[PDB]
Parts: sequence; C-alpha cells; structure tokens
Amino acid sequence: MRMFRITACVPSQTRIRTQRELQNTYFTKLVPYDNWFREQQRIMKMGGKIVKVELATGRPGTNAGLA
Amino acid sequence: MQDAITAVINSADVQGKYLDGAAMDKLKSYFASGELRVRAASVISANAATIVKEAVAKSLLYSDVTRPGGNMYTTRRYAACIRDLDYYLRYATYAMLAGDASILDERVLNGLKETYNSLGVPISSTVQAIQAIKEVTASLVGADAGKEMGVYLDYICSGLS
Amino acid sequence: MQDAITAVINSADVQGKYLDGAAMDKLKSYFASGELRVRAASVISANAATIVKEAVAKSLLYSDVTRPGGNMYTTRRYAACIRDLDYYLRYATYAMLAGDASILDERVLNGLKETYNSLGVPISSTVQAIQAIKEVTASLVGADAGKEMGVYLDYICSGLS
Amino acid sequence: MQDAITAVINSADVQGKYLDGAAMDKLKSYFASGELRVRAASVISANAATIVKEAVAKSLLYSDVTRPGGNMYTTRRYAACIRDLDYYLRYATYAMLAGDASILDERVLNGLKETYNSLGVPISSTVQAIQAIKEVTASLVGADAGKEMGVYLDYICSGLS
Amino acid sequence: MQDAITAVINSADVQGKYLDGAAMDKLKSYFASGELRVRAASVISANAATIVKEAVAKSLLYSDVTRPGGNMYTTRRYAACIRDLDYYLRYATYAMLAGDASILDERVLNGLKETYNSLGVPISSTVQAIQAIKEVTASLVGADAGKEMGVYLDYICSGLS
Amino acid sequence: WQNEVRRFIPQEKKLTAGNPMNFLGMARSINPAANTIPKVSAQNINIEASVPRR
Amino acid sequence: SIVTKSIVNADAEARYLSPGELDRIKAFVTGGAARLRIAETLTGSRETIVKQAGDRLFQKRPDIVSPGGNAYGEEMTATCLRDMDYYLRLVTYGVVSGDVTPIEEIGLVGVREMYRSLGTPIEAVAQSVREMKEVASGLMSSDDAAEASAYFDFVIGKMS
Amino acid sequence: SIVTKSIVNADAEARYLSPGELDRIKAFVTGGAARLRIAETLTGSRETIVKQAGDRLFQKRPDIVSPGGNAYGEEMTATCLRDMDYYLRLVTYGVVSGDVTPIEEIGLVGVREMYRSLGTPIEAVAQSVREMKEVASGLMSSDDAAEASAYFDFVIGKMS
Amino acid sequence: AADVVPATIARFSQLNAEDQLALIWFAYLEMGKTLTIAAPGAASMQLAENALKEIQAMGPLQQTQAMCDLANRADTPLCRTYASWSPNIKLGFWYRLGELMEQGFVAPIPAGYQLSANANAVLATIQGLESGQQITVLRNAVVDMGFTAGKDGKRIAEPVVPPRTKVSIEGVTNATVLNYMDNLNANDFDTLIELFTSDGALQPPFQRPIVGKENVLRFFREECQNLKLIPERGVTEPAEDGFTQIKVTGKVQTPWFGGNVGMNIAWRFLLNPEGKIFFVAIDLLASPKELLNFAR
Amino acid sequence: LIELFTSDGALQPPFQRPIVGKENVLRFFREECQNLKLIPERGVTEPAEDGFTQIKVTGKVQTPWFGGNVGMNIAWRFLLNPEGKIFFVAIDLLASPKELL
Amino acid sequence: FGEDTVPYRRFPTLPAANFPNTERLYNKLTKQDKELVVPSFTPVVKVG
Ligand SMILES: *[C@H](C)[C@H]1/C(=C/c2[nH]c(/C=C3N=C(/C=C4\NC(=O)C(CC)=C4C)C(C)=C\3CCC(=O)O)c(CCC(=O)O)c2C)NC(=O)[C@@H]1C
Ligand SMILES: *[C@H](C)[C@H]1/C(=C/c2[nH]c(/C=C3N=C(/C=C4\NC(=O)C(CC)=C4C)C(C)=C\3CCC(=O)O)c(CCC(=O)O)c2C)NC(=O)[C@@H]1C
Ligand SMILES: *[C@H](C)[C@H]1/C(=C/c2[nH]c(/C=C3N=C(/C=C4\NC(=O)C(CC)=C4C)C(C)=C\3CCC(=O)O)c(CCC(=O)O)c2C)NC(=O)[C@@H]1C
Ligand SMILES: *[C@H](C)[C@H]1/C(=C/c2[nH]c(/C=C3N=C(/C=C4\NC(=O)C(CC)=C4C)C(C)=C\3CCC(=O)O)c(CCC(=O)O)c2C)NC(=O)[C@@H]1C
Ligand SMILES: *[C@H](C)[C@H]1/C(=C/c2[nH]c(/C=C3N=C(/C=C4\NC(=O)C(CC)=C4C)C(C)=C\3CCC(=O)O)c(CCC(=O)O)c2C)NC(=O)[C@@H]1C
Ligand SMILES: *[C@H](C)[C@H]1/C(=C/c2[nH]c(/C=C3N=C(/C=C4\NC(=O)C(CC)=C4C)C(C)=C\3CCC(=O)O)c(CCC(=O)O)c2C)NC(=O)[C@@H]1C
Ligand SMILES: CC1=C(/C=C/C(C)=C/C=C/C(C)=C/C=C/C=C(C)/C=C/C=C(C)/C=C/C2=C(C)C(=O)CCC2(C)C)C(C)(C)CCC1=O
Repeated sequence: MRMFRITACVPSQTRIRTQRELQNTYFTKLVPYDNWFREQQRIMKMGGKIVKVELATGRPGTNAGLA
Repeated sequence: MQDAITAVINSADVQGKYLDGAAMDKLKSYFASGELRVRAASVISANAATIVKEAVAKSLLYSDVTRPGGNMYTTRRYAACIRDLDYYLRYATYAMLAGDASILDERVLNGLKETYNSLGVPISSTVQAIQAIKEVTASLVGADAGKEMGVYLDYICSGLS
Repeated sequence: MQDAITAVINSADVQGKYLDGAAMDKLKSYFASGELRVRAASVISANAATIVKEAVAKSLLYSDVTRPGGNMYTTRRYAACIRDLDYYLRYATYAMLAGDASILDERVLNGLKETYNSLGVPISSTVQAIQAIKEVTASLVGADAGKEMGVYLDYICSGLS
Repeated sequence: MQDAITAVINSADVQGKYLDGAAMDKLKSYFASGELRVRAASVISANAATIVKEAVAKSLLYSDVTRPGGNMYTTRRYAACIRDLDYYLRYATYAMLAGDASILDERVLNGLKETYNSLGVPISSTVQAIQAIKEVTASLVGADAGKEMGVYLDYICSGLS
Repeated sequence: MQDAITAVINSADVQGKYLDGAAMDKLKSYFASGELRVRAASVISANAATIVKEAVAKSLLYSDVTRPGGNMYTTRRYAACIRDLDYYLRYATYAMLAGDASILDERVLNGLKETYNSLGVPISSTVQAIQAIKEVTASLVGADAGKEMGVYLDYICSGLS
Repeated sequence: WQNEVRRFIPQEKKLTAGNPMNFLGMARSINPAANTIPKVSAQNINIEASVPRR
Repeated sequence: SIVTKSIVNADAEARYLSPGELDRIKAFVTGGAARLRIAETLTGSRETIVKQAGDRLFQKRPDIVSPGGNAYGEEMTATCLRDMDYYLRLVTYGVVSGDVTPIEEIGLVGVREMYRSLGTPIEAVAQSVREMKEVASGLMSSDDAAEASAYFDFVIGKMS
Repeated sequence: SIVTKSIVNADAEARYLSPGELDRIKAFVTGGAARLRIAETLTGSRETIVKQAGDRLFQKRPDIVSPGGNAYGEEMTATCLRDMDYYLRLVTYGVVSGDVTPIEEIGLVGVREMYRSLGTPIEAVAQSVREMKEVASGLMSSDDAAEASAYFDFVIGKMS
Repeated sequence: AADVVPATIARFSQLNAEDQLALIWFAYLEMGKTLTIAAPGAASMQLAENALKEIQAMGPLQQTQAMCDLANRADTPLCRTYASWSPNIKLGFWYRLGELMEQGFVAPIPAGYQLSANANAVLATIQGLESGQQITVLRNAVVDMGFTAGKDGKRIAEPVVPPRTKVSIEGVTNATVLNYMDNLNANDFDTLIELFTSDGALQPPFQRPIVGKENVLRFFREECQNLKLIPERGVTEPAEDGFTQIKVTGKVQTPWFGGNVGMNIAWRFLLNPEGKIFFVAIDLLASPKELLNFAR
Repeated sequence: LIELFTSDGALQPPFQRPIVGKENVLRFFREECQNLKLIPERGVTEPAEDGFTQIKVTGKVQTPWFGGNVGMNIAWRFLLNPEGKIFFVAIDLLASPKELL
Repeated sequence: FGEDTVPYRRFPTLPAANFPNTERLYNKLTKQDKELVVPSFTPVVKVG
C-alpha cells in the first residue's frame, strides 16, 4: 500500500518521565502513505526531528496500481 | 518554534547574560517591523488561494510536470502539489509574522527533502513553484514586505535544496 | 399565577423587604393602566365571538392548511383550531387584565409546544394566526391597549416557537 | 440486519431445516426482482447528488425552513441537512438493493428521533425532504423501482416520525 | 457559548433583520459595563486561590463532610473539591465577563447534576460553598461587580438545584 | 348597499427578510448585462497545439 | 465576539484571562463607539452597497448571470442579491462583535458544501464579496474602511 | 482490476479468496473479450465521441466558453477537449479493468481540489461526462451499453 | 480556418511596439461593439490593483513612458511586475488601462490618432474572427509584452512623443478670473499665489474653506495637478464693499475629487474690489449620478 | 419629513460629501439638524435629465448651522424624483463677506 | 497514550458532562443495549 518507514527523535519538552522512553523517543516505524502527511505534521508539531524517512513499500511515481 | 524576541532571548541566555544594547536594538527593529508584517499577513490571508493558483499556473501549468508521466500528473498528485504549496504559503506567512526561520527549520524542512527524494518529487520544479509563489506574494504585498517574504521563501528553497 | 401587584408582593416577600419606592411606583403604574385594561377587556369580550373569525379569515382560510391533507382539514380539526385561537384570546385577555405573564407561562405554554409537536399541528401557521389576531385586536382596541395585547401575544408566539 | 435472502436463510436455520418450497419461491421472487433493483441502484449511484439537489429545491428550498428561525439557516446547518439527505439516500439504495429495511432500522431508527429532538430538528420538514427524494428518485428510476424506493423511504419517514 | 454582544447578534439574526437602534443601545450598555467587568475579572483572577480558600474555611471545614467517612475525606477528594470550586469560580468569572450565562449551562452545568448524583456529592453543600464564594468575591470586588458575579454564581446554584 | 365579496385567494403572507421577493425589484432595476451565445463548434479546433503549452 | 474568543482560549488553556486578553477586551469595549457607528453606516448604505456591488460583479463575470450561469434570470439574480445581503449582514455582525466567530458560525462553515450543492461558483461569490468590500471602502472613511475591510477580507479568504 | 480488488479484500481478511471472488474473477476473465471490444471501439471513435460530447456540453452550458469563462479562448476550449479525452481514456481503462480503481486513482482522487485551483465548474464537467455517455451509447452496442453506462454512472456520481 | 489564430498571432508578431500599442488601443475602442466584451472578474486582479494604482498616481508623461516601456518590453520594475503576471492578469490590466483612459483617470492618447495599415489589417482579421480566437490572439499578443529576463529584443524603440489657450467665459471677461483659469489649466499656482491676495480663502467641493496663503499653495501643489478646466459661461455682480462676485460654470476634463471628465463645475469668486480674489468656492452640481459620495 | 426623500434619497451637507441611505439621512436629521429655523426667500424650478425636477431655492438661515448665524444663505438644490420624492437634496451655505468658517 | 501505550479507559474531569458520558459508556457490558448514551449535545443557544 506504499508505506513509509521513518526514524524520528522526539524529545520531551514539558515532562520528565521517570520510566524508559527510548522506544518512543528514538523509533523507526512503518507509516502508510495516506497517514504519512498527518503523522509528520503531528511529529513536527510535537517538536521531534525527522532523522530519516524512506518509501520502504511501493514504487515511486506509480500512475496506477498503488494500493 | 521561535520568533525574533525568543531568538534574541535564547541568544542572550546561551551565554547567560542580560539583554544588552544590541538585543534591545534588535527588539526595537522587530517591534517597528511588526505593523508591516501584520499588514502583509492580512493581505496574504486575503489572497491565499489566488497566490498559489497564479504561482502554479505561471510555474508548472501546461509544462512537462503536469503532462502524463510528470510528477504533478493525475488528479491525486495535482491535489498533493496544491496542498504542499498551500502549506508552504501558510508557513512562510507564519515565519514572516514570527520574524524567524526556526518555524521553517523545525516544521517545514525536517523530513521534507528526504520525503521528496523517496517520492521522486521534482525538487527543481518545486523550487520554481515556490519562486512563483514569491513573485505573486511580492506583487500583492509590495516591495517592502515582499523582500522579507522572499527571504523566507528563499530559505525554504535552500533548505529543500 | 399572579398579577403585577401580586408579583411585586411576592418579589418583596422573597427579598424579605417592604414595598419601597420602586414597588410603589410599579403599583401606581398598574393602577393607572387598570382603567385601560378594564375597558379593553370589556370591548374584547364584546367582540370575542367574531374577532377570531376575522383573524383566521385573514390568516388561515383558502390555504394549504384548510384543504385535505392540511392540518386544519375536517370540521373536527377546524373546530379544534378555532377553539385554540379562542383559548389564546381569552387567556391573553386574562394576562392583560392581570398585567403579568405568569398565567400564560403556567396555564398556556406549559406543554403546549410538545403537545402541538405530538399532534403534528403546524406551529409556524399557529404563530402566523396569532400574529394576525394580534393585528386584529390592535385595530379593535387601539394603540396602547393593542400594544400590550401584542406583547402578550408575541410572547405566546415566542413560547410556542 | 438482513435482506430477503438472509431472511429466508435464517428463518430456515432457526428451525434447523433445509430450504423448503416456500423458501425456494421467496428466493425466486427476489431473483426476479434482481436486475431491476441493480439497475435502480446503478442509476441512483449515477445521479447521487441530483435527487437530493432537486428534492431540496422542491420541498425545503426557498422557505422559512431555509430562512432565519428555520433549521436550515447558516451554511453549516444547510450542509448538515445535505449530509443527512445523503445518508438517507445511501441507506435507501442499500435497502433497495437488499430487499429489507433491517439496514435502515439498525442504522437509522436507533436513537434518530431522540437525537433530532435534542437538536430541535423539524420532523415534518425532514419527512417532506424524504418525500421530495422519493419523487426525484422515481422520475429517474421508473415506475416499479421508484415505487419500491418510495416504500423504503416511507418506512424511513415513519421511523423518523 | 453566548455573551452580551453575540446574544444581541443572535436575537437580531433569528428574525434576520439588521442591527437597529435597540441593538446599538444594548451593545453600548454592555460596553459601558465592560470596564467594571474587566476590573472585576482581573481582581478575581489575582485572588482566585484565596477566595476559594476562604469560602472553604467558612462553609465546609470542620464538618461531617470533612470528617472521616465524609465526602471531603480522603485528601484526593479534598483536592477534588478545591479544583471544583476553582472551576465554578473561573467559569462564573467567564460568564460575568461575557455578560450572558450561556457558558455556565453549556460548559459547566452540562451533566453536573448526574455527575454529582453518581459520585454522591452533597449538592446542597456544594451550593452553600458557592454562595460562600459569592459573598467572598462580592466583598473583595465591590457592590456592582459583586452584584454581577453573585448573579452568575446564583444562576449556577439554581442550575444545581 | 355595498357588499364585500371575499375571494378564493388566501390573504397574501407578508414578505420576510429572508425571501428574495424584496430583492426581485432590485434585480430588475439591476438588469444585468448577459452574454451573447458563443459561436464556437470545436470541430475545427484540433487538440495538438490548440491546448496551451507553456 | 472578541470576548467570546478570549474566553474560549482561556478555557482551552484552563486558566483565567491573561492581562493581555483583559486589556484587549478593555480597548475593544472603550472603542466600540466607532465600531457601532461603522455598523450603522454599512446598514444605512446597505441597499446601494449591494446594488453597485452586484453590478460590478456581473460586469466582471457576466457568465454567472449569462445563459448557463447560476443566476441567469432576474429571479435567480434576485436570489444572488439576497445572498449578498446575507453576507453584508454577516460582515456587520463581525464588525459589531469585533471577532470573526459570528461570521464563521453563520456563513462560512460548510459553505463549500452549500455552493457545490447549488452549483454556485464560489470564486464568483468571492469576487462579489470583494467588489462589496471595494464599494464599501469607497463610501466609508478610510481607517474605518480598513476596520470593515478586515472582516470583508476574512470572508473573502474563507470563500476562496 | 477486480482481481486486485479481490486480492486486497482477501489479504485484509487474512484469508484465501472466497467463492464469490472466484466467481467474480471467472466472469471477468470470460467477459474480457467483450471488454476489449468495447475498449477498442472507444479508442477508435474517441475523437468523434469527445467532440460531439463537448459540443453538446457547449449547448447545455454556453457560459463555459463565453467571455470571462474558464473555457473562453480557443486555448481554454482545446483544454476542455483534452480533459474530455483524458476522462474518456480513463473510462476505457476502467472498462478494461472491470473495476473503478484506476479511475478513482487517476482522475477522481484530488480532482475536486485540482478543479478548485483551476476554477473549473465540476458540475459542468459532470454534464460533459453525461453527454459523453449518451454519445458513446449511441456509437456502441446495446448489450454493452449498460456495461459502459455503469462506469459512466459511477464517474458522473463521483465527480458530480 | 484552423490556423486563423496562429496566423493572426504571427501578423501581430512582426508589428513593432507602436503598431502593437495602437492596435491594442483600437481593439479596446472596438471592444464590446465589434470585439469580445470584457469580463475582468475571471482574472485575479487583486494582484494587479497595486500596479494599477501606481500607474494612476504616476504623471501623464511618466504614464506614457511606462506604457511604451511595457509595450517594447523595457527593463523597468513595472515592466517586470506586469511580465511576472499571468496572461489573463496582463489582459485585465490592459483593459483597466483602457477604462482609465476612457474615464480620463490616465493620460489618454494623442487626439485623432489613426492606425497603421498593417495594424488595421490585423484588426480587421480580429473582427472577422470569432470571440474565442479573438481573445486567444489578444492574450498571445499581450503575453510577450512586458520584460522577462531572457532572450528577447526589440528592433526599434517606440519613444514617448515629447508634445495652451486662454479660457473664454460667456458673460464674464474679468482679467483676474481669466488668468486664474488659464494658469490653473497650466498649473501656474505659483503665479496664483500672488494672483489672489494674502487671505487665501478657497472652498474645495464637499469641504470647509481653506484659510491661509500657505494652505492654499499646499492645496494647489498637492491636489490640483494637470487639471483641465473648460468653463462654459459666467455672470459677474457687485458684492459688498465693491467686491466682485463671479459665478462661472464649466466642466473639468480630468478626474478631480472623484469628478468625471465631464462635470458641471461652478466657481463662485468673491474678488477684492481693489485686490484680487478674497474667496473661491467650487461646487460640482449634482445629477442622476453620484460616485464620489462617502456617506458618513 | 424624510418620507419626501427617495429610497435612494441623498443629502449633501454644506462642506461635506453627499450622504446616501435612508437611515443615513435620518441620522443627519436627528443628530446634525437639531432644532434650527430657516427662512427661504425665493426659488426657481426646471426639468433635468432622467425626468428629474431641478429646483434651486435660496433662503436665509436664522439658526446656527455650521456657522454664520442669521447672516448665511441656504441654497436647497432639489433634484426631485419625477414621482415627487426628493431624489437628492443639497444644502449649500452661501456666505456673506464674513470669513473664518 | 503516546506511541507505546495501549489505550485504556480514562476518567476525564473536563469538559462538562464528559465524565458522566464516559461513565455511562463504560459501566455497560458489550451489546448491553442499542440506545445512545450521548446522541448529541443540545446547544443552549441556537444560531439562526
Ligand atoms: C546528564 C548527566 C547528561 C545529559 C542528559 C540528558 N538527557 C536528555 C534526554 C533524554 N535522555 C534519555 C535517555 C534515556 N531514557 C530512558 O528511558 C533510558 C533507558 C531506560 C535512557 C538512557 C532520553 C530518552 C531523553 C529524551 C526523552 C526524555 O527526556 O524523556 C536531556 C535533555 C535533552 C533535551 O533538551 O531534550 C539531557 C540534558 N546531558 C548532559 O549534558 C549530561 C552529560
Ligand atoms: C471543459 C469542458 C471544462 C474545463 C476544463 C479545463 N481544464 C483545464 C486545465 C487542466 N485540466 C487538467 C486536468 C487533468 N490533468 C490530469 O492529469 C487529469 C487526469 C489524467 C486531469 C483530469 C489539468 C491538470 C489542467 C491544467 C493544465 C495542464 O494540465 O497543464 C482548463 C484550463 C484552465 C485555464 O484557464 O488555464 C480548462 C478550461 N473548464 C471548464 O470551465 C469546463 C467545465
Ligand atoms: C508541488 C509544488 C510539488 C509536488 C507535490 C507532491 N507532494 C506529494 C506528497 C507529499 N507532500 C508532502 C508534504 C509535506 N509534509 C509536511 O509535513 C510538509 C510541511 C508543510 C510538507 C510540505 C507529504 C508529507 C507527502 C506524502 C503524503 C501525501 O501524498 O499527502 C505528492 C505525491 C507524490 C506521490 O504520490 O508519489 C506530490 C505530487 N509534486 C511536484 O511535482 C511539485 C514540484
Ligand atoms: C389552529 C390555530 C391550529 C390547529 C388547531 C388544532 N388543535 C388541535 C388539538 C389540540 N389543541 C390543543 C391545545 C390546547 N388545549 C388547551 O386546553 C390549551 C391550553 C391553553 C391549549 C393550547 C390540545 C390540548 C389539543 C389536543 C386535543 C384536542 O383535540 O383538542 C387540533 C386537532 C389535533 C388532532 O390530531 O386531532 C387542531 C386541528 N390546527 C391547525 O392546523 C392550526 C394551525
Ligand atoms: C450571488 C453573489 C451568487 C449566487 C447566488 C445564489 N444563491 C442561491 C441560493 C441560495 N443561497 C443560499 C445561501 C445562504 N442562506 C443562508 O441562510 C446563508 C447564511 C445566512 C447562506 C450563505 C441559500 C440557502 C439558497 C437557496 C434559496 C434560499 O435561500 O431559500 C441562488 C439560486 C439557487 C437556485 O437554484 O435557486 C443563487 C444564484 N450565484 C452566483 O453565481 C453568484 C456568485
Ligand atoms: C436535513 C435533511 C433536515 C434537517 C436536519 C438536521 N440535521 C442536523 C444534524 C445532524 N443530523 C444527524 C443525523 C444523522 N447522522 C447519521 O450518521 C445518521 C444516519 C447515517 C443520521 C440520521 C446528526 C448525527 C447530526 C449532528 C451531527 C452532524 O452535524 O453531523 C442539523 C443541524 C443541527 C444543529 O444543531 O446544528 C439539521 C438542521 N433540518 C431540516 O430542516 C431538514 C429537513
Ligand atoms: C473578456 C476577458 C478579458 C479580456 C479583456 C480584454 C480583451 C482586454 C484588452 C483590452 C485592450 C485591447 C487594451 C488595450 C489598451 C491600449 C492601451 C492602454 C494603449 C494606449 C496607447 C497609448 C496611450 C499611446 C499613445 C501614443 C502616444 C502617447 C503618442 O503621442 C503617439 C503614438 C501613440 C498613439 C502610440 C479579461 C482579461 C479582462 C478577463 C478574462 C476574459 O475572458
């Protein structure tokens, strides 16, 4: 379905959480294409740095058959 | 993000000293420029859609990109490009209000160059689309606010480079 | 239910205070309006049989409502409609005599809106009929008495809305 | 929910028997309906926005419903009414192509009267909207298909009221 | 929610007319009251914690509610009362600053009765604490600002009752 | 010996603010300049260069 | 209203109105005389302002009134003038309130849905409101012209 | 392709294809000959179909090509002809695929935003695709007329 | 013919800047009655009223200079602003210039100008063609106009043409009033500063009278600019203390305080019995037309 | 009084631009012209384009109205509608040799 | 809940009536009834 895999480092800017937090502070996930824009907007607004992103699944510029 | 005031405050706080004469001068400069920036923001909010439409028409329409096999080809990719340029316009206006490029760095530029590299989107074409947006916004706002608006748009294009 | 005098008395009782200058002036106002209200009541009692007739004639005759499918169709429904208008006329005259809206609050609009909604009857056309009878009673009684009657009637309409 | 086919299936299954002759003739009747239902659904999907557009233009449009005081005022409430009509039309098409009102009364009548009452919605105006939907659908689908569509829309109206 | 100005706006727009002389008079009256409203709001924001502290001291402390087993027992619940009184005071200030107590019955009274009934909160005790807050704030801010604040707080109390 | 012959027609409902009836006369006074029917048939237009290319 | 907007923001942050919000409300209530006067001015010039606004709009885009357009006949052009009067009333509401929330609440939410169900050219509606703003500024005091132009401009941006 | 649609449904359900999907793909593969015939006829008669439909659309809505309109100018009418060609080829793709996935993916998703940007009356475009429907039905066989009409109905409803 | 529009485009192409400008001006003249009507709303003029207002504020000589610079694609900021616009913006801007010329707001063309032979032939072709290819030809002609940084050139520059009579009053022949009218038509307010006395009582229309010679001089230098005054007739009477009251009616052939090119202007002069001009009041008489009104 | 004004009726105050709008003219009457006495003397009447009636009336104002009490002339330029309603009324304050206005 | 916490039942204090609505939602087992706990919020002030 032309998913995206992203590595993003999201710091904590308001609260000092006392339990382990690498799993959500520095993570690489697989994001669907439709939700990629919303996810990236959310990450930037939360203040994380998008270290890397790549179209792991799908083919670039597919004029048809992208699902 | 940051603005001019927060930028000056952080620049002073990093060495942990009070706002000296230079900081006050910069704050006065931003305070003077505030009225002009607000007026330009009002104008761009007026003509948000039209600026993007004119920029794309003079920059991409009836060109290679819009034709079949181009990145802007197909309704979905046209809508995506329109949305990207609309967000570019809105965030450049945000940066113009704030007086600082930090909003562009941490909200418009991280995760976008490599996103376009992944998608195959034409960076050289989106650069010219942003430049067309700059020309339209300059013609609307005027030379005074237009110069700083173009400064921010050039910052966006350079980061996208 | 209470008239203007009894409403003033109950207000002063609730505050635990005697009838001060404001209460005295309000009571004198009601006393001045008493002659007007009594004469208007006498005249409207004279014409009560016909007044609703011309009100409905100028309001809800030869329209969609009177025909079959209209909610005023059939002798039973039309008699119900004229009886409703007569109820409004009599109870609004009561409210005018008392100088207070509590009678309409508790004995007229209490449940009337949902009653009409369940019955399916046209609330909008009821409002129009009340307005029409408002102009009819205004023309029949005069300017000041007509204005008081109209404020009572359009309060009824606002409640019925 | 269920349609005629699933109704015969589960009516047999609850008694735990195979398909008797009554079920066979019911299935044959539904199959005979068949292509007529599918054609009506296809034409409705063709002119989906049309029927709602002219139904509004016939019944609700240019009236106190769409005027101040009426529930259709403001573009937000207008588009909400249009969205409601689109819900009703899609459910009508689904119920038509299925053969039962289970889809509607599981996806429509559940709490719909009470939610519209909480929003103060005009049930009569809504019913008129579905009526105009019915005639506009009939004028595009024919006689028998329009008749069954109107039957489903009338069930919707009865549940709404 | 509705304030003193948008209340006039909606009152005019329900009938769809423009803003006549009466509307301008109402707006001017609200603008005249605006000075007192702003001053009272600023003072109340400054002394919010002390007001609730004094009201709790003179209305709830040293009683069955605070004693063991009482609803004010279990310090989490005491902090919950402190927060609830803070909420009541802040939203009363909102209503006073707005000039209309629509936010009180929208963002405050909505579900409050069932909330307190489910949680076993002493409704009369909460009401009494609210009048204690009303008296404290009236003494703190004066006669007229205290008048308006007491009006809105007692509207909240009546909603609770 | 005059007599008042009441008619079929219902009493005319008073015009309201929302209704464009009161704007009808204003629109007539406007009398907007319409457009002549274009004389284009598109058959002799060929889509290889008639469409813009910029 | 501006007071309503400030209250909503304060409620969202769960706090009392800041001194900046309070001083803004104070300035608005003090200066409300000019806003009420300008609302009165637009209300008075309502008939003309609509008249030449619609005339300029039709001259700039007669296709909306020409054959095939949304308001081709005098009847539908009268409806178009009715809508323009709606939007004038909304801008008056916005001027008196001081904030664009009445405008958004009444005539900008679902407006794209409305003017796609009606087939109305929303760009034409934007141009009509823009000509409305131009003529209002012409017949209004310049600074007060800008005060009304803020709300006209907001409606234009939402329409576009 | 309906094969791809069925595969998507099956993979979403985490199961092999059901008898309904198998029968669907079987019917599609057996009717592929008639589908290719329809595609060939549309490709051969594309220019006459598009031109006649565009002229019928012009007669329906003269304002589209009137002065001040989006299609005004020979450039802006040739661009309508090009758009109609694009949509006709998209309908051919959908007919040959058996499902509406390529149509939705190339001409339906983002189409409203594109036409908002360009100022085009999507309702007028819907009328144009309707007219293309009647013209293709006239030029095409009756039995396949319903099949092509189904996809035309889909496009008309979606782009409406 | 299919190639009518490209043939007409090429024919407009070989024409020079003067031919192109004259052809477009005559096309605007024939517009509506002979050529395609104008519907400017379809173009986003909002990004063009800035340049329109700038050109209106510019003086007539610089107005024509900028117009010819645009026509020959000169390197000016206004030329670049026009060039960066979309073709519909360019055409709407040209139509706005034509409307301003027709209303007198901008320096009009020389009186009685005639088109060249080639331009006349091309314009006849345009009139023969349909509205669609008419507008297409106009757009293609206007697109290349304006300076864009790139490979372009002009064979010959179209230079701006480098290039006053006493006002006649029916019933009034006062030397002071005649000198007043002639020197305002010539913009000789420096001469008027002594032509009227030190009182400096001027009455601008829809305004209170101005007081002070310096105030009157400021008003003349700022507001009055290249005004074309054409009085029709006049009447002179003796005022108090031998003062001369002169009521002279004519027309102002230039936009003036929201005034049309043809407007029934009236001047009432209280001229000193021994001095010259004690008070002047200017009133534009009403008619079934009112666009300069500001309400209140 | 203002019923004699046209719906598009306009007023032209002295030293001020024309005021258009029925309630605008109401406002002018009820906040500018407040209890003033006028003494019209003579007048002339003739036709005007669009069927209007142009009437130039000269009188004397005996009340303070923008200055010049008693010694100022009021010129009513009445562009009356053909029906009769005053489409446009202009009040011009003709001044004597008195200055400082 | 963040990027790592499975969502869980919440006990919000604000806005108004959200606590009672969530309580009514969560105090009933699955498929307990078909009624709507919160069909919509009856606005206090009706626009137009
Ligand atoms: C302190 C002596 C040094 C230092 C530390 C520092 N760390 C952060 C931020 C984070 N640190 C971590 C690390 C962990 N989280 C875990 O759960 C565990 C494993 C169980 C580790 C090791 C993380 C994840 C963050 C970011 C997210 C968070 O804080 O929750 C900061 C703040 C950086 C900022 O501004 O965001 C600092 C200062 N810095 C020094 O200079 C010291 C040498
Ligand atoms: C004609 C009856 C209607 C109309 C059409 C019209 N379209 C354009 C311009 C474009 N059309 C498209 C469309 C597509 N591109 C795609 O890739 C797809 C699917 C393959 C579609 C549907 C595009 C992208 C453009 C932009 C130009 C370009 O492609 O380079 C115009 C021109 C508008 C203008 O003024 O520039 C017109 C006129 N307009 C109407 O009003 C009719 C209803
Ligand atoms: C238009 C000028 C160019 C263009 C556009 C285009 N973009 C996409 C896809 C995406 N664009 C974004 C953009 C952003 N995400 C952010 O967080 C920010 C900050 C505002 C931006 C600008 C994203 C996230 C995507 C992916 C998700 C989505 O598509 O919405 C496409 C689609 C590419 C494809 O489908 O393969 C296109 C076409 N294309 C051009 O050619 C122009 C130069
Ligand atoms: C006439 C203007 C409209 C109309 C009338 C109509 N009413 C009914 C039925 C009822 N009306 C009432 C109302 C009242 N009864 C009271 O005692 C009072 C207290 C002041 C009021 C307001 C009630 C209670 C009924 C129900 C029982 C009854 O039959 O009277 C009907 C018949 C409804 C039915 O279904 O039979 C009608 C026709 N109908 C219109 O269309 C007019 C707008
Ligand atoms: C005129 C500038 C443009 C135009 C207008 C146009 N509108 C209609 C019909 C309606 N417009 C509305 C809109 C509103 N009603 C409201 O209450 C609100 C907020 C206060 C809005 C925005 C409505 C509801 C209608 C329907 C009729 C009615 O009001 O009862 C038409 C006619 C549509 C028809 O089919 O009759 C027209 C022509 N059209 C243009 O092209 C102009 C750009
Ligand atoms: C329009 C046809 C008539 C009308 C109704 C009206 N409805 C609303 C708001 C809502 N309508 C619904 C109904 C449904 N939602 C569903 O999902 C379903 C089944 C698919 C139904 C039946 C809902 C839930 C809402 C509120 C949420 C929302 O906006 O989607 C309004 C607006 C009410 C308001 O207070 O704003 C109106 C006016 N009114 C008429 O006059 C028409 C006859
Ligand atoms: C319908 C439609 C439209 C199209 C509208 C159209 C078709 C618009 C086009 C309008 C046209 C044709 C405008 C041309 C104006 C010409 C000017 C200003 C030249 C003046 C020359 C001068 C002053 C020189 C004078 C000179 C001097 C000084 C001399 O002394 C001697 C030499 C010379 C004579 C040269 C829009 C674009 C609005 C929207 C879309 C749409 O569909």
